[PDB]
Amino acid sequence: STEELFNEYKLTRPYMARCIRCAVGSCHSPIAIEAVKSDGHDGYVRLQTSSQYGLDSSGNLKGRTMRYDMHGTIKEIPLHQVSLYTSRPCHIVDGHGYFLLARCPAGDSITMEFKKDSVRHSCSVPYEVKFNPVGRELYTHPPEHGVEQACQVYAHDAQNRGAYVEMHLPGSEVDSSLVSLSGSSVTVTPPDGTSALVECECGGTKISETINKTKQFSQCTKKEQCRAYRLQNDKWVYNSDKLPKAAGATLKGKLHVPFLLA
Amino acid sequence: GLDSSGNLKGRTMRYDMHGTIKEIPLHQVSLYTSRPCHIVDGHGYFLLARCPAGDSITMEFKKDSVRHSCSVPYEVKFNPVGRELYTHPPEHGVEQACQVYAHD
Amino acid sequence: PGAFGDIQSRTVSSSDLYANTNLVLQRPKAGAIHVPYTQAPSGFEQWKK
Amino acid sequence: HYKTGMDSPAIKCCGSQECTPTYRPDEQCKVFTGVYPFMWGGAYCFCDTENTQVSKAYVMKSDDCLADHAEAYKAHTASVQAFLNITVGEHSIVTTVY
Amino acid sequence: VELTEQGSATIHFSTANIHPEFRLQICTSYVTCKGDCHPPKDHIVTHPQ
Amino acid sequence: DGKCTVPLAPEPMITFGFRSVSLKLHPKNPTYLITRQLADEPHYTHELISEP
Amino acid sequence: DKAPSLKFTAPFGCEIYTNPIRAENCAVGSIPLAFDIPDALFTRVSETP
Amino acid sequence: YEHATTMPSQAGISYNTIVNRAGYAPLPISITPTKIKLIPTVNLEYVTC
Ligand SMILES: *[C@@H]1O[C@H](CO)[C@@H](O)[C@H](O)[C@H]1NC(C)=O
Ligand SMILES: *[C@@H]1O[C@H](CO)[C@@H](O)[C@H](O)[C@H]1NC(C)=O
Repeated sequence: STEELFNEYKLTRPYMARCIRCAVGSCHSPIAIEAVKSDGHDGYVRLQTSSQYGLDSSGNLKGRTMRYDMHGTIKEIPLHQVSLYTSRPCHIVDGHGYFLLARCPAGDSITMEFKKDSVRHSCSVPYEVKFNPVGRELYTHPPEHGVEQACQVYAHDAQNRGAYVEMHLPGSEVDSSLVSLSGSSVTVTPPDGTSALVECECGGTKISETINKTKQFSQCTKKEQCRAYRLQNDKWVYNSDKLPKAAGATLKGKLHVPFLLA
Repeated sequence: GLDSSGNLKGRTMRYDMHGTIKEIPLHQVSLYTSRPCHIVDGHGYFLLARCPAGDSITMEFKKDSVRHSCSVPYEVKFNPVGRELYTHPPEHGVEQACQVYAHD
Repeated sequence: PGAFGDIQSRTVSSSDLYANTNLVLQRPKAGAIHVPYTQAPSGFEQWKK
Repeated sequence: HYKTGMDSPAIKCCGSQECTPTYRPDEQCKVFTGVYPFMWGGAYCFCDTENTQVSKAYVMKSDDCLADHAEAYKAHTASVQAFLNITVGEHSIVTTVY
Repeated sequence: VELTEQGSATIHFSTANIHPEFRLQICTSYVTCKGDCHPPKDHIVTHPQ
Repeated sequence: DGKCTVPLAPEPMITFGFRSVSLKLHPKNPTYLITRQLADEPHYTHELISEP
Repeated sequence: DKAPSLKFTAPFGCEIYTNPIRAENCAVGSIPLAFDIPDALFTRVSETP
Repeated sequence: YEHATTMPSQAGISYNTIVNRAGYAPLPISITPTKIKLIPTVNLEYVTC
């Protein structure tokens, strides 16, 4: 169990990605759904999510835990606290990496939900989920008995097969909460023990990167006048299209896809 | 939108119970159609929600141990915009003029 | 595009891949970081149907 | 089944970018100008316009192509074979005969 | 069309005649202009004739 | 009134022939194809297409 | 049961717009023009090449 | 535009032709066969030593 998770979670960094329908309007969800694969037969789907499964916020193996990024802070929830449904409630089978194996009915969309502190985080995406019967009898719910036939299903194993996805260097993510305002002066206080690239345009242009503790850029009057991008770039992230790209050579390894069709 | 006494609150449903007036936060109030709905806001007697298509609509909450539910057979419609018939709004496309129940 | 063999590989393990799916990139929605694309639905799934 | 892969958008604030030559299956690249990206931590660029976003996409095989694939053959010159019990004069043999 | 003391002038014209022969009028002159035309590449275009 | 995002159907595959246009259509959602001649008799067609 | 609007079912390629209700670029008919040109613009044969 | 020709099977000798549309610039075409391979479908019967 530990050998599978080496490259997946020694270097993990779950991310926050845009969701078009997140419990009110569209926002940036911690559980944004990237892909839903439903090519198996007996209603088994393999989701790819921005959150991560099977370990805690520190990076050590845990039984059934969904781990999500919240405004830069990596947090945890039990996997039984997460709900999934296409048209009727789904039943999560397991989770591994960015991927989640669930048993879903057919539906025109898929929705993932959970409530952590007081608010309900949801993400619904319009990815059609298909139920594919096996054989020459078009059932909708698998029978209690019959005859065994060969079929392709998304297996409940997370071993390293031949399928991989890429991990990349995360791009700098702007955080406007760092930029506070002292008396007529912007002030950037990066997160404790972390750098911050303050790209600041007012009278005189400023690209001060190496700030670590606190800086006061008195040349600039209002907070909204310039940005303070957050730099960690120590844990690498999936090559999502809902994240900015980091300049230079970005590829850093391969993540094996679990729950492959078997 | 405001509590039993008559003072403004953030997201609160006020309901009559056998003559005495009670309150409950809106996140304990749920409603659904064929699939679950999502409440956007509430004001006065009116509630703005985001519902999928269905032949009826049900509204539930739970106060102490009794579930208060009310289901009515009022058809709920989903109206695609444009000339492509979708059942769930797309993640991307082109901006077209439509009419929606504004959140104000 | 949209028909059997829209993507083709000489063998399963071959590094070559001929793809013709009418992949077209669209303009991103205002204030959103994503890559909107449009392409013909998979021809293998359509053939299976 | 194919999988449409795609790189993270490359965003430049008060700048312009150029398309990298295509080297992957069905790769498409476009530099959309006048974008105002808006991350979870507020707006990404302090720059109202002349911001560029490079978005590119391409096609790969799905992760399940090892098992869920159909292979196309060309067939010709059939070779007939038979499995026979031959019995001649109380001498018996079960064999495959081309 | 601009005109000089001596030279050649080019005029772009559109005709439906396979064998055109017209009387091109210039400042005062009436030149008789003839030739042969050939079918075009495109079966369908995006502009009216 | 406001603006909302509507989908964008895959680009049709157009083949030209002598006084003929062949459209190959692969929709993702049930999509409307409307058509009319630019003449005195439009002979407009209006179809809903789900399958290729 | 609306049936398609006039912008989709109008003859002669008309484009229907509202506010005000109008039809644009109808390829029908012909506009007769009457010109009254002052002699100032005209030039004698000697002046022109 | 569909063109058809017949190049003799002879390695190392170029074959130059031209495509002449009715009213467009001629298109030169050249085919140079460096090797022509004929590979029969062989199945092993047995091996002797
Ligand atoms: C032919 O071979 C099969 C396989 O051993 C056997 O079952 C069958 O009885 C044979 N028939 C005769 C006539 O020997
Ligand atoms: C007309 O449609 C048929 C099939 O309905 C198709 O085979 C043919 O190619 C089409 N015509 C042209 C000019 O492509």
